[PDB]
Amino acid sequence: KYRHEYYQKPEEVVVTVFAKGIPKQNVNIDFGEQILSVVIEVPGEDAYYLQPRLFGKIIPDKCKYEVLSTKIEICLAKADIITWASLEHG
Amino acid sequence: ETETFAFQAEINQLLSLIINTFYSNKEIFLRELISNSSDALDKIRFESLTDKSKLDAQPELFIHIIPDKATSTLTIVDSGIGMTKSDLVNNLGTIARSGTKEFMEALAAGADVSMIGQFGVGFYSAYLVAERVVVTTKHNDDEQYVWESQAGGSFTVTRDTSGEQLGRGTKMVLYLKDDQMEYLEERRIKDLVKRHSEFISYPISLWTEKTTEK
Ligand SMILES: Nc1ncnc2c1ncn2[C@@H]1O[C@H](COP(=O)(O)OP(=O)(O)O)[C@@H](O)[C@H]1O
Repeated sequence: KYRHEYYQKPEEVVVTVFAKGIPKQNVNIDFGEQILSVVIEVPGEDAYYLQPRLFGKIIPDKCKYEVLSTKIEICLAKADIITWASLEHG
Repeated sequence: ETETFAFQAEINQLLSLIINTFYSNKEIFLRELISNSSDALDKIRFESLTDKSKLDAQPELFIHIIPDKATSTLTIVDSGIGMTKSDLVNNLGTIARSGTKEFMEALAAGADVSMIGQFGVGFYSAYLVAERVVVTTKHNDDEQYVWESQAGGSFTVTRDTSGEQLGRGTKMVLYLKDDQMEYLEERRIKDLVKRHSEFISYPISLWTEKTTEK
């Protein structure tokens, strides 16, 4: 696939997808009150999906992301100032 | 650009204890660094058993110790696995591992600061002897970044542009406190290395001119 990690500040959560040289155009990212959806398009085979149901809730209009050549950074804006214990929610 | 994070509660307290109490056994900082640096080499080595191309960025596994008398900095560099930016933010200050609290309790219960390693916060031992630390690292999966802090309750991560690029790994620079000027001498360093690194299996070299030792 493609590796992902996350770190957090008290106000945002920052998901990194390590994807070298992804065209700005191939990344399709949408936000929900408690979901994130990352779908980078791979030319050969199936797309990459990172589509968790998020731990905490977020402010989708305040969410940003950035395609970067080594990685894709996604700044998720925490709805509540509360420390998440995982990216996802089991 | 740079981004700023504040040290997690627990770690601020620990960083205070470290940099504000006078401890005797400050010399184990070099042990903890040389170690944390071995551990890092192990990782990129294992990752390379099944992918010879992992070390392409920089094929030699090593540890270099570079004392600059002039700027008053001891600096350690490795060709270990390195840190991604995410790794920097997560390990060097944002997440407080369990040993952090445990350690401080133990400290006050009269344990010795040299145990700082066994409790999973070895890195910060650097502030025993340094007033400012500047970690610069490059991991295969990300670009080179620079972590810097003075233990003033926060730290910065910044993407490296101006800097000389490492193939892979990490360059910790310790801007030494006044009293701690002794860790710049070639004899002292050579001692300390021999004294604690009799289990670590990569070339440690001392670029206070040239060569490697035991
Ligand atoms: N020289 C280095 N190279 C790569 N990673 C490092 C280095 N120094 C520290 N780290 C990172 O910092 C983390 C914690 O370091 P430390 O405080 O010594 O605790 P420990 O030695 O128990 O992991 C490690 O998991 C490692 O990823």
